[PDB]
Amino acid sequence: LPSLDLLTPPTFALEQMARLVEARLADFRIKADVVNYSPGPVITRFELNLAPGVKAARISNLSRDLARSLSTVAVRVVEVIPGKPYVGLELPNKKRQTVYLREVLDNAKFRDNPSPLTVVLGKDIAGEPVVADLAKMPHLLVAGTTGSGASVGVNAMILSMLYKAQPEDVRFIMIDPKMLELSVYEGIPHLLTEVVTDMKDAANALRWCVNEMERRYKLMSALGVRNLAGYNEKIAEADRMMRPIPDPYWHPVLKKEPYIVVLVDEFADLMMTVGKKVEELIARLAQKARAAGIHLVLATQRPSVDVITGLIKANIPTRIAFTVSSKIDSRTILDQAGAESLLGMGDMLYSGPNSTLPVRVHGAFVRDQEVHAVVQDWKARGRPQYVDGITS
Repeated sequence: LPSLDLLTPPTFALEQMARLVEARLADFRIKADVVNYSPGPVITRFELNLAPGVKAARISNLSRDLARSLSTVAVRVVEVIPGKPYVGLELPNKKRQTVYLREVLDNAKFRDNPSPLTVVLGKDIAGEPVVADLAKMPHLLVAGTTGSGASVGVNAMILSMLYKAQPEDVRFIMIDPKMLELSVYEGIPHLLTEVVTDMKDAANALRWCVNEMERRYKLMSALGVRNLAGYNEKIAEADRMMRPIPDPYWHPVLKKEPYIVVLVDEFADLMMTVGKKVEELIARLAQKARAAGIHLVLATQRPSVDVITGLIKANIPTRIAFTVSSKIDSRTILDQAGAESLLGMGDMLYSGPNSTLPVRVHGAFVRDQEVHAVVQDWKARGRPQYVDGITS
């Protein structure tokens, strides 16, 4: 419902660089040809043809030096270019382009998608808009260093939803233990409860979810339904026929249930003080919340084996890595290097559950002010109908 006008509107140098890359590469016992290259908004991917035997892991363990052999902040070595037998070398463009939220929001890919948890990621290395469905993730983990784009990235996601879902479609439980990052959304009618600030309430909020999931699963059985979607259609049906479905377990009639998106900003604070208990709850939720319409988003900027633990990783299939400071950090996030080779400012590596190959995406950009604009627009439509007990 809010308007898009609340958001701002959107070969020689190459071959020379291709020739220097081939020169710096041959500068070692690495013979390779730059058979091709494709330029995008932020980087340019050079396709190298390694000589017989030359492992693609040989360049990867030399990205730092190589990036230094030329004048670029960093260089990313993609071991496998989908569809081609060549190795990829991503270099930053001299003139970078901003990827505007609005440009992706105004695309068919976002417009056509029926899911209310559709989110804009950004654009792929070739300039194509990338959208994703939180419902299909079905839970996500966002991580990076401080100003690499995680926060802006999360805002892009929520705004995505605020540009397609009515509260009846999606409700949020926002956990911001420390500071006020998510506090900017206070008042949004979508909020199920006030932004959670006490670390103990957080645990309670999660426990609520766990029960809300069993409740929804009970109902789904009574109607012989598999998804939350199938349940709502049964309910829509009952509505069209003015044949209200009375609660089979109990005046009182069943109603449409919204998707609940649980957002935890810097769940590191949640771990470094209530870790064990939280992990316990996250794991249970992440295992069966999908069909029940409950989805987790865990954001952090302190990617450590203490935060992104084994269990956490084992329960959150989809992960997003914004620029990190080291390979270790990246591996903790993606169980694979690469994110320490991004160019900051929204540059990211998406890693879904249905593939081992990560995908580079330049995150959409949203002004802190546009967030306020969008939030003000939503609060004018009315205040949130809080649900009691979530925090108690």
